[PDB]
Amino acid sequence: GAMALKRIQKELSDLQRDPPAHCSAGPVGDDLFHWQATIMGPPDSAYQGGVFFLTVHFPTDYPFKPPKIAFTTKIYHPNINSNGSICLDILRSQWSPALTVSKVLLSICSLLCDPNPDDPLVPDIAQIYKSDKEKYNRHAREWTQKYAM
Amino acid sequence: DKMQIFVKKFWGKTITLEVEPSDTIENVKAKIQDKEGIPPDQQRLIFAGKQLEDGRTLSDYNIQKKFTLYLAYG
Repeated sequence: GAMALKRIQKELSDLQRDPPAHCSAGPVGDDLFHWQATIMGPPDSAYQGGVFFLTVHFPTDYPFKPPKIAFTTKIYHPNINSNGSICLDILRSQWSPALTVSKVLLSICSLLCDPNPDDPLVPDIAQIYKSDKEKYNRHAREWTQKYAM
Repeated sequence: DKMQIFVKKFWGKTITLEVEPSDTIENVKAKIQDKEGIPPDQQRLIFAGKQLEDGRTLSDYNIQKKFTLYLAYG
């Protein structure tokens, strides 16, 4: 995956030269194909103040196949399950080689600000987001304080 | 001996600090409190996706001139 490696090195370098405001990321160890990333809950959302860790596993065909991105921090959300798996189209069918890990992480932040109740990876939480925002925001706030702060 | 690093607040602006490689992460938090008034126990410092431990030094993390840390405060 040398061409994948060259592109991973470029994304890494771009993060250093122009640090984005929504994420911090880098290799876990000496293997550029495995990263750890940190995002914070978007401002004025139920996840505000929380730090959420994610793993990023690049494929050898990168950037022509998406990276495997999963939450390691526990989070209350209809599109993220207890295994940290994320239901997000750009990580599956809508991936594009013009996308970067940084752009994907910003989309995940956008998904925290506006969950998608029509892709219920956790049906119960999706029903509550539709039914009762107050209850949803309470549970999402509590899991943030419990697991992400 | 002294050097400059950047601290990027999540969803926020960039702080500049003058530090030494021997400064602890806790020292850095105290410096952030000097400039911003944020108490250390509400700060978490991040580098390249990893949370920095309060007792270690910038040297231990090989953090050098003009590197950028991230500050989570809540």
